[PDB]
Amino acid sequence: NLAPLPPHVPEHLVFDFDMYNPSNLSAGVQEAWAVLQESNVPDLVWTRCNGGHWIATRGQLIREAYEDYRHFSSECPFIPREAGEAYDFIPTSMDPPEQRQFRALANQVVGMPVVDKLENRIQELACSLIESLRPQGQCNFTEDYAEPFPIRIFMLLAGLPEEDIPHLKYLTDQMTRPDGSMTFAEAKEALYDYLIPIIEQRRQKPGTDAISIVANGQVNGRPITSDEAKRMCGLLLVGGLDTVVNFLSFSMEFLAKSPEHRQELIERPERIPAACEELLRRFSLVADGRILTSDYEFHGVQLKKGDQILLPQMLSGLDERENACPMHVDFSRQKVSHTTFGHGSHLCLGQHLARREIIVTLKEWLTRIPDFSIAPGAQIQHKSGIVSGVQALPLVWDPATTKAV
Ligand code: HEM
Ligand SMILES: CC1(C)[C@H]2CC[C@]1(C)CC2
Repeated sequence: NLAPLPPHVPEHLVFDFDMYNPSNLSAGVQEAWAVLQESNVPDLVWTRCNGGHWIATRGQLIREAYEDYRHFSSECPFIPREAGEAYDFIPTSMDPPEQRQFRALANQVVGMPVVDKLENRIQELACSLIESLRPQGQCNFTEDYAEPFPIRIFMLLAGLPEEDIPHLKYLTDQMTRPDGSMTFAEAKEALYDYLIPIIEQRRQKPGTDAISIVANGQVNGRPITSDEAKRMCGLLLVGGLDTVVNFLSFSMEFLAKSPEHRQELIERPERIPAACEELLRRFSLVADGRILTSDYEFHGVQLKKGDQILLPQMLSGLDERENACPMHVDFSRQKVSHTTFGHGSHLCLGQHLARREIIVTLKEWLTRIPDFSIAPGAQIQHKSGIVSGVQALPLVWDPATTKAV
């Protein structure tokens, strides 16, 4: 379903990319998207899918657009429009200077100092899940570790019941990798139905959890409204549940296929941080956009007020102008260039959390299970969307090569 080309779109800039179902998904999600960076694709293209929208293809342009909130607004950050429209998360659907107060608050909940406080638990949980798997010689990494790990840590941070995981996870999924089962607004309303009562309760009888801290916060000298808290937490949930989960699967899928990369980390552990960055560049997985507030000529292309443009954070670090041999993993690149956690005023607040979770997993898994691979005759399927994913990751290993710690 291709929408008729708008009058202002030069036909030579058309390139029908479907962000939800790119062409050679078989090859991998990042490979599927990287087709946008082949020599035959202009820097800025218009696609007819998903109702019609611009896509910037190069790191240079993604960053500029992200810096420029005057022209590129976060008011409608998701494609298709109805989703971007229904989208009312904070601080994500806001521009500076308004955005800045809400951010300062979310920072209170997820920033560095929270991570540092939670460090021991993160380690405790990782060690426990891993040790628990070790003797089996086989898992479903996606259901077995990648979901539980990040998700339990969040449920802990938020002070919410683990029991709610399945329901929540479904709703969060519908948002980033729409199934067709429920529309964005519906999905938004259900999560919101979840949260409302919860917020009500923590406004009355505050705890020490993230939700209590948000429900009772100050923004611009005055108190946050019930709607504002619902809208902040809503975001906290989607980042909590859906980002780290997918990243780990990509990373582990790669590790499973590359013995020499594993060994490298085993023997020269001082490289883990460097490797974490490189993996963040290569298996980048978020693609959102902005809305043109007005008519604006950008790198010689005329954008019309109201036009949406996808600025794939995934793409920057995959761009050959930014990283020589992009599709190659090299733990010792001089410079790892990416915008995995975004760029501009919306830079990921949960970055410190994400990094800490990634580093622990690598260190801890490799410690106990140094040698592993993908299950014979398993065909790994990636999924595309706002947040890209892995459907399932069947791993196998020989117990006898594992190390109890
Ligand atoms: C692999 C991990 C993650 C990746 C790749 C990631 C990616 C991103 C991206 C690309 C943005 C900017 C979106 C925009 O500019 O439209 C963002 C913002 C955000 N993320 Fe992260 N995210 C990750 C983990 C997390 C975690 C663990 C949390 C906390 C629960 C979270 C919470 C946030 C918040 C609150 C914002 C918005 C900040 C603002 O608008 O000022 N993210 N993230
Ligand atoms: C990954 C994201 C793009 C960041 C802002 C919206 C989202 C879908 C959750 C956290």
